[PDB]
Amino acid sequence: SDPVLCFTQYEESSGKCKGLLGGGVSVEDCCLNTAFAYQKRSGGLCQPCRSPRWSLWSTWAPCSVTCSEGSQLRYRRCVGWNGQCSGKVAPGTLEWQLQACEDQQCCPEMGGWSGWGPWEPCSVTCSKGTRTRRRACNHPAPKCGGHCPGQAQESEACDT
Amino acid sequence: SVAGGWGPWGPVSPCPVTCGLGQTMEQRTCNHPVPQHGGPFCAGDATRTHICNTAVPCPVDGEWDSWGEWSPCIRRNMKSISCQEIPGQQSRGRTCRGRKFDGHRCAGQQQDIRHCYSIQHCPLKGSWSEWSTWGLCMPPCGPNPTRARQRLCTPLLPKYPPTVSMVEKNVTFWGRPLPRCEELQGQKLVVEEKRPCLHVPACKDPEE
Ligand SMILES: *[C@@H]1O[C@H](CO)[C@@H](O[C@@H]2O[C@H](CO)[C@@H](O)[C@H](O)[C@H]2NC(C)=O)[C@H](O)[C@H]1NC(C)=O
Ligand SMILES: *[C@@H]1O[C@@H](C)[C@@H](O)[C@@H](O[C@@H]2O[C@H](CO)[C@@H](O)[C@H](O)[C@H]2O)[C@@H]1O
Ligand SMILES: *[C@@H]1O[C@@H](C)[C@@H](O)[C@@H](O[C@@H]2O[C@H](CO)[C@@H](O)[C@H](O)[C@H]2O)[C@@H]1O
Ligand SMILES: *[C@H]1O[C@H](CO)[C@@H](O)[C@H](O)[C@@H]1O
Ligand SMILES: *[C@H]1O[C@H](CO)[C@@H](O)[C@H](O)[C@@H]1O
Ligand SMILES: *[C@H]1O[C@H](CO)[C@@H](O)[C@H](O)[C@@H]1O
Ligand SMILES: *[C@H]1O[C@H](CO)[C@@H](O)[C@H](O)[C@@H]1O
Ligand SMILES: *[C@H]1O[C@H](CO)[C@@H](O)[C@H](O)[C@@H]1O
Ligand SMILES: *[C@H]1O[C@H](CO)[C@@H](O)[C@H](O)[C@@H]1O
Ligand SMILES: *[C@H]1O[C@H](CO)[C@@H](O)[C@H](O)[C@@H]1O
Ligand SMILES: *[C@H]1O[C@H](CO)[C@@H](O)[C@H](O)[C@@H]1O
Ligand SMILES: *[C@H]1O[C@H](CO)[C@@H](O)[C@H](O)[C@@H]1O
Ligand SMILES: *[C@H]1O[C@H](CO)[C@@H](O)[C@H](O)[C@@H]1O
Ligand SMILES: *[C@@H]1O[C@@H](C)[C@@H](O)[C@@H](O)[C@@H]1O
Repeated sequence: SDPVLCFTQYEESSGKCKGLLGGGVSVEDCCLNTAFAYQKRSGGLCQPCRSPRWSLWSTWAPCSVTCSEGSQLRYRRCVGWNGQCSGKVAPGTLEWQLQACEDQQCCPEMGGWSGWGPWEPCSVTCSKGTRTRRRACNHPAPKCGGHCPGQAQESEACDT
Repeated sequence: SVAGGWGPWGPVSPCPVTCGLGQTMEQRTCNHPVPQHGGPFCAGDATRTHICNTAVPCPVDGEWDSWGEWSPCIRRNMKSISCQEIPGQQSRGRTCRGRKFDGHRCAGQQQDIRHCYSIQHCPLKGSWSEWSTWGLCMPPCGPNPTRARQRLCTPLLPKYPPTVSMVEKNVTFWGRPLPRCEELQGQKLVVEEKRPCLHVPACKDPEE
């Protein structure tokens, strides 16, 4: 007596529940017609009332690291209601596949600074401006995109 | 004087299905009590859509289970045909599962039959394959996922006819031959590379 949403059909291709009859029924009552399907919660996994068969393999989950060699999972599901799928495996049980993966061959290495350059000027048409200075990672130049820690510019005032 | 009240929800039609659940209407009447002398009528709907349960199971047609494995390749009045250009036969079966409450039996063949050549235990000349692609990481949810690729001593199959007759039917090789290669990296049959799968994610039910 755990109310489910009862559907009039199962779309084989998609594995989607279609034609909601409604709620407040047990799976037992829903599945009196083996042509029907149910959801235990609104929007989630559609189970057909016929005999248990393997669902479609899911989409590969994204790679566990964005820079290096990682791995990624996918699954398929025991979906049905009266029996078992392959072996002695009852429904709502997942089979898993784990695959190696890589987003990039390289990982970003960090940079080092060189030494501040000579200063620029302010404004002479009239008075009170700003003055800046510069540098670059001419030291340990960053390897794979990377970044130097801190700032490349630097400001100041000059009354002229 | 007397404010109306709704009586109990009741059916309006017989449930329109002979098995399982259907979609009907239930109605109720403002007569519990009936309004009197200017007292208000009942608020809300006198009608609603309802699921009706027959509590009766529908027939369930049987369904073929998956084909089993091919039986050994053999010819009727011969101890053996293996490593010989002699067509045999083999069969595989399936069971009609789940037929219930006067449902239909499964249609078509319970047995599947084909012509074969037996190369079971037959020594053949081989050559080494190039590396397979890396297999899956095994076990995929277990403690120490490792993936593998192999080079195999693949066998050179005899140039036998694809077909046969009884005065044309397809003939398929069956059986695990014993291919003969030059030794590669100390192996006669299989050379394997393994490596650990990295940054392995814990696999947790995507329905919480
Ligand atoms: C023998 O096996 C062959 C495949 O090796 C089958 O040939 C195919 O036949 C179907 C007709 O149902 C065609 O759609 C395909 O194009 C054929 N394959 C080809 C040309 O590569 C054949 O059905 C089998 N049976 C017999 C009696 O020959
Ligand atoms: C995902 O995007 C990549 C392009 C990198 O920027 C990744 O950053 C790096 O992650 C690895 C390990 O996964 C480490 O070396 C550092 O955490 C970081 O530089 C990013 O996570
Ligand atoms: C009425 O009597 C029942 C015992 C069955 O014989 C019914 O057949 C079933 O009809 C329902 C809808 O009423 C369908 O979902 C089923 O596919 C069918 O087997 C009969 O109508
Ligand atoms: C996953 O298994 C194979 C492909 O790897 C197919 O039978 C199908 O794509 C399934 O979902
Ligand atoms: C340059 O910036 C600071 C030092 O000014 C440090 O984060 C590091 O030395 C970097 O190369
Ligand atoms: C610039 O700032 C000062 C010198 O201008 C130093 O801390 C360092 O050399 C940096 O490059
Ligand atoms: C009937 O409808 C509701 C109860 O379901 C209330 O508005 C009131 O009891 C009315 O009689
Ligand atoms: C009809 O509906 C429910 C019971 O199905 C209650 O609101 C009440 O019993 C009403 O008469
Ligand atoms: C047996 O026949 C083939 C597999 O060889 C498929 O059509 C199906 O799996 C059936 O059970
Ligand atoms: C029989 O046919 C081949 C074996 O030669 C495979 O596809 C499978 O084992 C089937 O049972
Ligand atoms: C095994 O396979 C052939 C010889 O049988 C070669 O191509 C290969 O190098 C290895 O010796
Ligand atoms: C496997 O090793 C490399 C490719 O990874 C090549 O030498 C050759 O393809 C072999 O099969
Ligand atoms: C295994 O390693 C990678 C794929 O992860 C490729 O170099 C190749 O596909 C190989 O089989
Ligand atoms: C130079 O001249 C004065 C008068 C203004 O035009 C300023 O904005 C400018 O810096």
